[PDB]
Amino acid sequence: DKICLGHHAVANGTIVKTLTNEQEEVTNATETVESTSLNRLCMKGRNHKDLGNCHPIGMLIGTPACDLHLTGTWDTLIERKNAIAYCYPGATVNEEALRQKIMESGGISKINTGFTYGSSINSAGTTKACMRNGGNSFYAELKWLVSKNKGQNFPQTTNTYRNADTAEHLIMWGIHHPSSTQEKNDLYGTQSLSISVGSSTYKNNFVPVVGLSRIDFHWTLVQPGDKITFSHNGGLIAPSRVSKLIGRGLGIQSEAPIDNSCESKCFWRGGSINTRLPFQNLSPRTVGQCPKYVNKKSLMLATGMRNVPE
Amino acid sequence: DKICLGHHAVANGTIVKTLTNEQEEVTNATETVESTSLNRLCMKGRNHKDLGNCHPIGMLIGTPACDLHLTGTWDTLIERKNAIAYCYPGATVNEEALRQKIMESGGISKINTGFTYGSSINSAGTTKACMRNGGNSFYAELKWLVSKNKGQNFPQTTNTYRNADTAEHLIMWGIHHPSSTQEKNDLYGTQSLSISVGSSTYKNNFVPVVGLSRIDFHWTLVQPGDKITFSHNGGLIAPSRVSKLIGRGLGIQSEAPIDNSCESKCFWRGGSINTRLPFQNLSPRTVGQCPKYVNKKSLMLATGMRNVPE
Amino acid sequence: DKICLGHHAVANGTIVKTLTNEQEEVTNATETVESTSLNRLCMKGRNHKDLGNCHPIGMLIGTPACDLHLTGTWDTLIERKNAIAYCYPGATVNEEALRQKIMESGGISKINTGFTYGSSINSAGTTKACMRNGGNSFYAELKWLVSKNKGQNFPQTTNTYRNADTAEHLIMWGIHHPSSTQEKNDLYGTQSLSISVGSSTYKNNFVPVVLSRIDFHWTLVQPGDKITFSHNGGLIAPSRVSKLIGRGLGIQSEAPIDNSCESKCFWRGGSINTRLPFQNLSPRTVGQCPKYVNKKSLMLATGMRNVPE
Amino acid sequence: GLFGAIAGFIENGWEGMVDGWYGFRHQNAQGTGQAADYKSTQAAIDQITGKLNRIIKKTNTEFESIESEFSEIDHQIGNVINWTKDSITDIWTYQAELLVAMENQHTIDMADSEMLNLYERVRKQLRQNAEEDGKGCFEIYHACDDSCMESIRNNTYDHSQYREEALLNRLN
Amino acid sequence: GLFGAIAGFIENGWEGMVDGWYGFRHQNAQGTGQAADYKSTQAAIDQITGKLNRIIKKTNTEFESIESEFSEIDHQIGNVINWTKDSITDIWTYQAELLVAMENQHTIDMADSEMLNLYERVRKQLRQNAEEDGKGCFEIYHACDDSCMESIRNNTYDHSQYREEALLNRLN
Amino acid sequence: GLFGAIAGFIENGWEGMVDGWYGFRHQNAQGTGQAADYKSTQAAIDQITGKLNRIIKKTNTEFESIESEFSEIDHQIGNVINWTKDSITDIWTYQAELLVAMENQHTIDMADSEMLNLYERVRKQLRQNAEEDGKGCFEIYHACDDSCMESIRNNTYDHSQYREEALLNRLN
Ligand SMILES: CC(=O)N[C@H]1[C@H]([C@H](O)[C@H](O)CO)O[C@@](O[C@@H]2[C@@H](O)[C@H](O)O[C@H](CO)[C@@H]2O)(C(=O)O)C[C@@H]1O
Ligand SMILES: CC(=O)N[C@H]1[C@H]([C@H](O)[C@H](O)CO)O[C@@](O[C@@H]2[C@@H](O)[C@H](O)O[C@H](CO)[C@@H]2O)(C(=O)O)C[C@@H]1O
Ligand SMILES: *[C@@H]1O[C@H](CO)[C@@H](O[C@@H]2O[C@H](CO)[C@@H](O)[C@H](O)[C@H]2NC(C)=O)[C@H](O)[C@H]1NC(C)=O
Ligand SMILES: CC(=O)N[C@H]1[C@H]([C@H](O)[C@H](O)CO)O[C@@](O)(C(=O)O)C[C@@H]1O
Ligand SMILES: *[C@@H]1O[C@H](CO)[C@@H](O)[C@H](O)[C@H]1NC(C)=O
Ligand SMILES: *[C@@H]1O[C@H](CO)[C@@H](O)[C@H](O)[C@H]1NC(C)=O
Ligand SMILES: [Ca+2]
Repeated sequence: DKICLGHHAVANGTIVKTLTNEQEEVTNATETVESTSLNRLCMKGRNHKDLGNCHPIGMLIGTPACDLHLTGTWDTLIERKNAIAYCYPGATVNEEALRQKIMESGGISKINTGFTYGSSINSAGTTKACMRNGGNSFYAELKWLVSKNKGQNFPQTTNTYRNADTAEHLIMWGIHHPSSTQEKNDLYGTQSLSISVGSSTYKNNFVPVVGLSRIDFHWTLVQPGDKITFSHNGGLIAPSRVSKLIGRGLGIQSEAPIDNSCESKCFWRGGSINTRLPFQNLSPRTVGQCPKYVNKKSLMLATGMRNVPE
Repeated sequence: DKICLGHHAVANGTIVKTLTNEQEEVTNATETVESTSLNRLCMKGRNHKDLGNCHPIGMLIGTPACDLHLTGTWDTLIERKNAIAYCYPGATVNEEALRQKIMESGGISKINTGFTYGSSINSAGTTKACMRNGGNSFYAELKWLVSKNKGQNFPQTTNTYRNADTAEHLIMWGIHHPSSTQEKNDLYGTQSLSISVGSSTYKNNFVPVVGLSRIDFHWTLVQPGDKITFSHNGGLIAPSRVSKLIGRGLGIQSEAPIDNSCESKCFWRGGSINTRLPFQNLSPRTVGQCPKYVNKKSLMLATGMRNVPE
Repeated sequence: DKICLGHHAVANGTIVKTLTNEQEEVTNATETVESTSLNRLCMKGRNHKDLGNCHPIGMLIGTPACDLHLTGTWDTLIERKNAIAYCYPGATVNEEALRQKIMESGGISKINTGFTYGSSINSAGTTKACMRNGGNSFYAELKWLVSKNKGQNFPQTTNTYRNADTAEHLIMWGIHHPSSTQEKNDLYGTQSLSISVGSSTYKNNFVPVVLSRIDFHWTLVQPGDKITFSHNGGLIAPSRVSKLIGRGLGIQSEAPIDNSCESKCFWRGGSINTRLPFQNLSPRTVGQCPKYVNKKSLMLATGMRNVPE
Repeated sequence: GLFGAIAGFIENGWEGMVDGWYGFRHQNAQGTGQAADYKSTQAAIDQITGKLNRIIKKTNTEFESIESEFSEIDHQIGNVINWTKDSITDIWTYQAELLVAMENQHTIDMADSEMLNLYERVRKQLRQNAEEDGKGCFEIYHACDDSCMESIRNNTYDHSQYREEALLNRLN
Repeated sequence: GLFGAIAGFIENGWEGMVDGWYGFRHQNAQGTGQAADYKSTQAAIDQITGKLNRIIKKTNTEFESIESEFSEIDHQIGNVINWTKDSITDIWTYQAELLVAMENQHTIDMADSEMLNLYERVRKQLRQNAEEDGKGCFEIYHACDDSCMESIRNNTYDHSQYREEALLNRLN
Repeated sequence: GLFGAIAGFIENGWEGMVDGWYGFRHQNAQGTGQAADYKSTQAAIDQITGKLNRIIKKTNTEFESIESEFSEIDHQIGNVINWTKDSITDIWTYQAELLVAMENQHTIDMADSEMLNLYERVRKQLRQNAEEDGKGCFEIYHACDDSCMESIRNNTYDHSQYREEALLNRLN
């Protein structure tokens, strides 16, 4: 009479690595590194904004492509490739610092600056490069200031905006750099041009060059209580409304389509990552609450004993 | 008849985490993450310098509040909240970079520039903002250069410091940006103002622009055997002495009361961290020889067997 | 009768550290931290380049000290102490960024810009700070543009380079900042001086300052894109542009080269040949290296407890 | 392995036993049987479940972008970010490879230990009524029917009831 | 447990044993007693002291300030500091959780092994004079008085003195 | 140790045994001998070779310089790099200490268990023909010549061939 002790086995066992053995067969194992992702942005439970054709800077200056994104609140802002920031030739100074600041935010709201100009100054300047509703137009949040009569000198004028919202406001203005001298003389006259921007925080001077044209943008933060003074005699593209960035939000840069029928907390250029697994080998560049990137195709965790068949 | 073997136990055990069980009861256990903190800056065996309400930048330019810290040596340098750097309103260019250099240093020594000005110039321009000894004053290491005659314009001037030392020297200077043109004409006359600063490793022009006015500071590093030339004709706030930072030392930013009767190696905003444990729960921002910051309230290390009570 | 089971032992065992005991004796052990280094740059199987006197930036602008290193290919680039970038006084804006970019490349080739100037411009401006072949000279890949008659106004001129290649090109130029107004007027005339550089990618304006120096600036030009220089005195215009080729490892060391030895890890002091996982020579290393640790020794047990007789 | 049972004195596993990890196979006059042991099986499963709960997890730390996907960044700070990310990756790759290798070694040896603890428990039950054959089985020196076998598995075997019959058969 | 004694065949600990970690309890005609084992207790304690001496440490590296407490710093590099500090903090939290979990497992199993080694040492010196009851006790088959009980505890018990009484008792 | 053989019930090692890690020493009428066990020696060596193959490794990640040797780096970037590098060096120093400490603990206890497993293999093979003396030897109660001693080492000792003789001598 005999009683035997023993353990189970399986026909096909999986190979795992131990401290002492690279080829160790076990009854069962499970993967710890994820190597597949959804080719889609999973936005369920997220007040999100897909900018599409709009570039984040364009939503502060009011580019035609950004008309639907001048204002809003969000917890997720999604930027796309080849997005339009400028309808008229030019670029913003300290550009990347601004884009980061907007993509970090959780919403945007406009506050009207209010200031007006003299009767000799035309503040309704438009262009064929910046189309809106069929006809010519301009950056919605700024005004192109030119002389009302062609050739007449642009008046020496001083505009000032005070901050009274208990929170810092982002203000943007542009400087026109004419193509030829005749163009410069047509808009602002023969006089020597000089634009001064002055606050407690910010202080700088700008001068148009001569060499169709372009408009460079500049920006700074006006603190609560403090004023900012613009004195100018032609060349300034002055703001109509300043901006207020609200709170905090998750910026995503991706080409993948949106999907509002599922949830995720981790994103990369190619989509979302929905795994419960601790590690991942899709990309080192990820955003949100993610599994950590590793240089490994697979790491098998044994969930069963050593397999000793037949 | 019988001899039995057994182990000790307790009534009230403690829970610890293992590889295979999040709630495993053991006879005894000790903490590895420090929760408490001493809110006293322990400075025994340390040649330190508490600035008080003196800002690190202030001791280079010579603020009234920084009268007891113009020259000295130290291994530690404590900085406090709301510490005044500038008595006269304004701000230094590249301000945060400069503050780092001073906090990392282990001393400060001064060298006379040896500037002297003609009969027309008055290098003793006091102010109502900067006041020491119950009367109107100015930055100790700088001189406000103005015309002695009120109507007469400021003469063309050239001053040249030479670094005779083997170490690099820190030289600072201010630029007066006047409030009104009536004030500009009173101090420096009707003439067009232009300040040029020139050395082997620095070139920059500084044109002034137009309750009180403001003085924005600038700075650079004069290398050994090199000369720095200040050419100007009204507006320049020239230095009377330059600075040399000595050695290296620990820059602490805190607000806690100082204490010389105890020793410590790790510091943060709220105080000093004295503990033999490896991990710490107080702050990610610390300085010195510190325990490592972890996102954990408690990690109990088992110092006894499994508790199997009766 | 008796049969006894037992294990081996040695007279001289080695001390190792366990989780539970700092002074544990075992029969054998082996070192995991590499403590020694070859005081040599091991360049076997590497198409290398020793710059010697030449600084990496000097290869692009073309200092006399870099005449042998203006063009070439390599998988490893070696830079030395007190290397010469500039013959004339001045510096490059974003200098370190440009240095690192060259020290990642696997070569440099040059392409002619083809720039031409009117009869009233002297394109062959030389200097005594930049000596080459006895007489006065200037940076080989640039040209100092001045007025041909002293005092005359430098004419408004436009030069545009197009990238005809399928890879990006690196273009450099200099902006001369004169010593005094006398010098400014004699070289570039009485007029005000603006220099504009513009492309799809890049746009900037430069205004000379008034002892003497040539500060440098640079940008990349993408395939098919044009970069235009609009100037009237002040521009140190490029006569050639640079294309950085492939990839390679950049080394900064004073140590001598040895072509019989091979290595994948380097540092200031030399090379690190070791199969060991850790290392205590330097944290500043380059290539495929063991991880730096603050420890002199770590012994890995390769045997049981030593319990001698 | 460490405890010398699985891939040790037990020559191989049983593909036939699908209802548990560890168990019994007996032979008597009546014939043969098989039965899984719940206690030891569940101890091995619960410990492995415990590992999965700790290991199959992520941190709740929010990470925002620093590399721009579409626009470019300064070449110096780009290399500082590339150096930092590669250093952190090499750490996580190392820690991941170490973790799994350490845990697998522990899982294999733990499963071996539960096998031995069952074997030792049965050896002490049987006391002087049986002898070890060296291959994981006990040769019981008295007629042990299915109910006697059931009590060995259920841990209700009284050695006193069969002792006098056993010692007679053992000594011969 | 791995070695299968503590929370194993030994059903529970003794709260009345304050003078040590492991020990003995006897039962003879003279009465009942309790006594701690010094060598096995201190072997366990010295192993735990070693863990504490290694773990309860910090690095001697001096770290300086890179984030300002009372002022702002560049947004681009301040983000890189935040990413880096969060990444490093994740590693140290993971290593702390892993260290403590691993050590706790080893401590618990080490302590279990020291219980088993004392049980096996007693088993072998008792030789054929006793038998195991399966609950951590040895049923001795001869009149073992308090002096005989101390010889077992102190490892000076000679089995051949009591062998002939035991072999008679056990066989009938 | 964990398994109680090496630095446990076996009093010490044998410097005379140069041809293996584990082995036998016999005593009979013919005289004395010594022989090393291949299988248990090779089991321990193979496992240690595996550790060395895993640990004696560098990452193949190609790193570049981010601090100039012959030039002053920007002060803000340099402080961050110095903070980062020192944090990375504290992690790897900590990992390298814990790796080696953890692995040395395993190597010792692994070799301890291979001894015990050999000892247990012999115990079960001898069965009721021998008794343990408590210090790693088996007192064999029958005439065991050099071929009989050979058969124990080679794992071909038949217990039933000598069982009748041995029980008579054990009971006596
Ligand atoms: C505010 C303003 O002056 N707007 C003009 C605009 C600008 O003058 C120009 O963009 C500055 O460079 O130019 C607009 O179109 C112009 C034509 O009407 C003109 O015949 O030719 C010009 C070029 O030589 C120019 O294209 C435009 O951009 O739409 C007209 C607009 O009112
Ligand atoms: C392109 C050109 O003008 N080259 C000049 C050069 C420059 O004008 C000068 O370095 C700009 O600062 O100057 C050279 O030498 C000059 C002497 O000939 C003169 O006597 O003194 C000058 C200083 O005031 C200057 O040193 C030179 O550097 O070689 C002559 C060169 O053709
Ligand atoms: C930082 O690393 C990334 C890759 O990990 C580099 O980006 C790659 O650059 C090469 C040019 O040699 C391109 O062919 C690849 O398409 C790029 N890959 C990605 C994913 O962008 C980048 O150049 C590195 N940074 C620096 C400053 O060298
Ligand atoms: C050197 C000098 O003239 N100092 C005078 C200044 C300056 O005129 C203005 O600050 C210039 O902006 O004005 C004061 O009222 C002041 O604020 O202290 C009095 C002071 O005597
Ligand atoms: C870095 O983190 C701190 C603390 O969470 C936060 O206040 C700060 O805004 C962050 N810095 C940047 C530049 O986003
Ligand atoms: C970084 O560390 C090195 C070596 O310890 C030191 O020489 C250097 O001054 C440090 N850098 C800064 C910017 O403090
Ligand atoms: Ca790179």
